[PDB]
Amino acid sequence: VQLQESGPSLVKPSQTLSLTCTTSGFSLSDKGIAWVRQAPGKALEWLGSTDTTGSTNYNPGLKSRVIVTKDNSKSQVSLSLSSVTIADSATYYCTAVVQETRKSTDRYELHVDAWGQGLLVTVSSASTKGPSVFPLAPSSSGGTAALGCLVKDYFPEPVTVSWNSGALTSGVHTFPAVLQSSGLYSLSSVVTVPSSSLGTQTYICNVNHKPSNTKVDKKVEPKSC
Amino acid sequence: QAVLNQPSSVSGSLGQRVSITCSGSSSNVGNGYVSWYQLIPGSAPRTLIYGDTSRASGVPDRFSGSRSGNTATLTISSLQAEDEADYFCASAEDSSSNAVFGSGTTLTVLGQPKAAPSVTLFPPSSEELQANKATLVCLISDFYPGAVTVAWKADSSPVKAGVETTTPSKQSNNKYAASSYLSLTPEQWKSHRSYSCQVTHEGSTVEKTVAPTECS
Repeated sequence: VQLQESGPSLVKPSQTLSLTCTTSGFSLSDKGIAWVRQAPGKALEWLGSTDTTGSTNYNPGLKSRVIVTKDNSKSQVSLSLSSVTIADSATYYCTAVVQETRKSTDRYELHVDAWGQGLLVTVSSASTKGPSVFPLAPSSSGGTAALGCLVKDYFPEPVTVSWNSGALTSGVHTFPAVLQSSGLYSLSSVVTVPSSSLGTQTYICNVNHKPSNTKVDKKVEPKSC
Repeated sequence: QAVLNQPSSVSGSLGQRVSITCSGSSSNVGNGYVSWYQLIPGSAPRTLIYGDTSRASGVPDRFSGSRSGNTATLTISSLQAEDEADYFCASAEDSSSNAVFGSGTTLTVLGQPKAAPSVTLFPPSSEELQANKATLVCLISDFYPGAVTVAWKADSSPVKAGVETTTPSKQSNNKYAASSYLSLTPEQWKSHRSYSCQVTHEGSTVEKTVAPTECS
């Protein structure tokens, strides 16, 4: 029931991309696990599974670059993708698959039963850079006020933003990032709250940029002047 | 990588029926056991159909699959707003350990009400200005259809330099969001009486204005 991907968000060209899928809620020894990736706006691409059948290289690009293994002692399935290029930038999904030969003429049965959330991997030589975080103060509206946090000039994706350590979820809207000509990303998260609460409620945005081990807690408050 | 052939886009109106095709050779689609997946932005892909015609657990009956030779079809009846998504087919090829996916078909559901964008505009923070930088942040939400154009004004004059605007993206309520950032020097920011972010949607322009005299 759980397929948790982990691994680096950034890898340099010519290096090996190593991801891990930690499974839970079923017997790993008795289920196929496969890696599927998707580049933005492109077709899903099969990488490999824990159970290979036949004997052919049905993909010149992935010809002998993929290794998938199972570590039953850790309930983990690994992916190794060697000699990466920028073309290997994509979201990588851990999946649970059904693989059968049904037959008499052999017909091949393969479908994904469950999908992980996916892990974004950027292939680039650029160094990681943590964001600068700035408060977006609520101004002077139907009884509600909008406050937010600007998460400026980071690389690579992704960034996560929570409010009040996860206690505040209603009215939160985190916007997809813009990509600037500098190659750095910026995004904003806004929370809509009752105007009356501004004098009795503290609002803190929790920004986490894993690739740079950057964690910032920024208090957002009305400003006077 | 081999790819199965799908139309780039399909459309159907609310309450009506739409068909999405998946075409391949006798060695993939022609072997049967085509599967279908629904990709909604921000969510994990969802399996809808496997084995040509079998519905995955949790999938209502108005999602149905069929196959005629080397073309398989996903049919969605009683279309609703939440059906807007990208739909991908798949099948094994030559072995049960090798899958080929389609290129994906984006479904637009017609007949939905137009929704005008809501705009929130933030001036540069005092912290950023202290860092000798200035960013105006224009946040645009709750619009449908998913296309806007953004224009920035300094007082009443157009600003072209320093503007970066995102593509529109689906929210969780079937509407779209976007953001636009104007980068200025602190000197430029303070040298004007106001800046405006003007968002045009389906021929109607909504705006917000900020001024350097406001507290931030």
